[PDB]
Amino acid sequence: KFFEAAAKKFFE
Repeated sequence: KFFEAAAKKFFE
């Protein structure tokens, strides 16, 4: 299989 996960969070 192939699996990819990306998460991004930004707070002022």
